[PDB]
Formats: sequence, C-alpha cells, structure tokens
Amino acid sequence: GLLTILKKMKQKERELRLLMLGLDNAGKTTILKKFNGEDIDTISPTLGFNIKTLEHRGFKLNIWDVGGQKSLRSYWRNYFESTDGLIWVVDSADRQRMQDCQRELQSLLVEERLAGATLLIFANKQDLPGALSSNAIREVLELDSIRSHHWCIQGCSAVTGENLLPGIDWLLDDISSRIFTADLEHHHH
Amino acid sequence: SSASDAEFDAVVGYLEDIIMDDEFQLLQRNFMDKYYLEFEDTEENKLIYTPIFNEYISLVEKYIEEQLLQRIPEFNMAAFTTTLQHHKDEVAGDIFDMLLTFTDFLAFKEMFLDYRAEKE
Ligand SMILES: Nc1nc2c(ncn2[C@@H]2O[C@H](COP(=O)(O)OP(=O)(O)OP(=O)(O)O)[C@@H](O)[C@H]2O)c(=O)[nH]1
Ligand SMILES: [Mg+2]
Repeated sequence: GLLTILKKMKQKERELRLLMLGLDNAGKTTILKKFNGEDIDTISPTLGFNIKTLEHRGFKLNIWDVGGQKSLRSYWRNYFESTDGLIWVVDSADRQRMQDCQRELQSLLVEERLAGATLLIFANKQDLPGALSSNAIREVLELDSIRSHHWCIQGCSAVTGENLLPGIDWLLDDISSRIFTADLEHHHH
Repeated sequence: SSASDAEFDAVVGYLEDIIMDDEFQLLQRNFMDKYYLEFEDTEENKLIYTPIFNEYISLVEKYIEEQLLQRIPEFNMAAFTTTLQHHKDEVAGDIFDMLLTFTDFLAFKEMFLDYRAEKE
C-alpha cells in the first residue's frame, strides 16, 4: 500500500538493486563472496538468499543471491520486485543441464516484474577443462534473438575472480545510460 | 497553501504522532512476539523471511490508516495516497524517510534479531 509506493517514488538515485539467479552450483554465492573479497572456502549451497550491500563506481549495489535449487525456483519471483539488473550465472562446464538453463532463462525474460532489468550472463567455471566456449553458450540459451532486454555475455572464473569486474562494469554503463535517458526525456517534457 | 494542503499537513502531523507512540511498539512487539523462534542469526536469509516481511508491511500501513481515521474521520487513504503520490512534493521531508524505514529489509532483520536475543 502506502509504504510500498512511497519507497518506489522517493527511491535512492544511485542505489541499484541487483538480482542474481541461475541453476544450482553455478557459482552465484561464490561470485558475491569473491567480490567483497570474502572467503569462498566455506560456501555451502544456499537454500535461502544472501544480500550483500556494496559500493562501486559511485553506486551502492544491493545484490540479492537466491538459492538455485530446483525446488526453490518457484519462490524466485518474490524477489523480482524492483530489480534494476538481472545477473544470470551459468555453470559453463555442466553442459548436460545447459538445456535446462535455456528454459528457466526464457521464462524469466517474460516476467514483467523484471521487464526493465539489464541482463548480464555469467559463463562461470571457465577455469575448468570441460567448460564450454561463451559462443557455444550463446547459441545455447538462445541468447541472441531475444527482443526483450539489453544483454552481455561474460565468461569468467569465480575462484580466481577473473572477468567478474568487466561484467559488472558493463552492467552499470547500461543501467546508468538507461537512467541518463530518463532525466533527458523527463526535464525536456 | 491554501484549501486542502491543510488536510495533508494535518495528516503529516500524525505520521509523527502515530509512529512515535508507544502503542506502535506494542503491535510490533506482538507481531514479532510470534516468531522469535524463526529468525536465525546467520548472514543467509530464510526463504520464509520474505512472506513474514510482507505481512509486517501490510500490518504497519494497515494500522497507520485505521489510526489516521481514529482521529480524522472522513479520511480517505486512497485519496491521500494518489495526491501525495505526486501533487505535493512537500514530500521528501525528514518524515517519510522515517516511514520507508519499514521497507528496508536488513533494518527489519536486525531489529527482529534484537527481539529474539532479548527474550533469550
Ligand atoms: N572450478 C571452479 N569452481 C567454481 C567456480 N565458481 C564456483 N565454483 C564452485 O561451485 C560450487 C557451488 O558454488 P555456489 O556459490 O554455492 O553456487 P550457487 O549457484 O550459488 O549454488 P546455489 O546456492 O544452489 O544457487 C562450489 O563448490 C564452488 O567452489 C569457478 O569459477 N571455478
Ligand atoms: Mg548458492
């Protein structure tokens, strides 16, 4: 009612809401942790969700990581509300469930509660010998040919923390540039 | 002003009154007072915190409007909202900044953890 609308009207300008989703084991919680420089050597599969408030490039980023287990995916949309950017994390080594990765993503892109978020896809576990090439993950998931959202693919290793920044750095460029055109078209009308 | 810029400001008066009252502490105390149990002191949040959090918000604001008319009969929350929700950017005050504290989830989790800690 009131409080829900109030907050969405006087919402902070440089505060960004980031939702991290993707099949279990992918490495979502590994990314969050290995972003604040926390210890990855302790991560147990998440049954709930972690919120890691964190500043970067003038923004403060409220990042929600929700458990990716198959029996938890129904409750995923309790966190769709007010999402500024959607981080889809892929275990690029488990090619057997890549079929599944496509279905769950294509069902997210058409949610209308996420209709505005910018899509960042993390082709994680690139350090592994069995890891598929980003382009092979691109034709899989049918990443292109989606006229829904602005997107970018980023092959990364969450253990070494390689290519995690190039993705988040891009995400802001997109989100902020989307907010640029907000003010631009606002004041001129 | 002039004409029902009062109405609004006269409602603001209570968006201090009501929420600074020790009776607001009760309904909170009482609502929290039925899940001390189900609030673990870990950084990972339970999937069930969200449905409780939404019940919490729809109780705070459900109380706020049934209190605004215990003082201003002929008060319409839907009429108050709509107009307020734009045509008086006499919002922004150190007033609703208080009122959207309840939308902050981590501030809710922290104060909820303080309650289970207290009765243990
Ligand atoms: N080799 C390798 N392993 C990784 C990498 N990133 C994550 N892992 C491993 O993947 C496993 C799962 O990590 P999680 O962070 O729990 O993955 P998740 O997607 O959050 O799993 P859910 O909580 O079920 O959603 C862990 O054992 C990690 O060590 C990586 O970049 N390289
Ligand atoms: Mg996890």
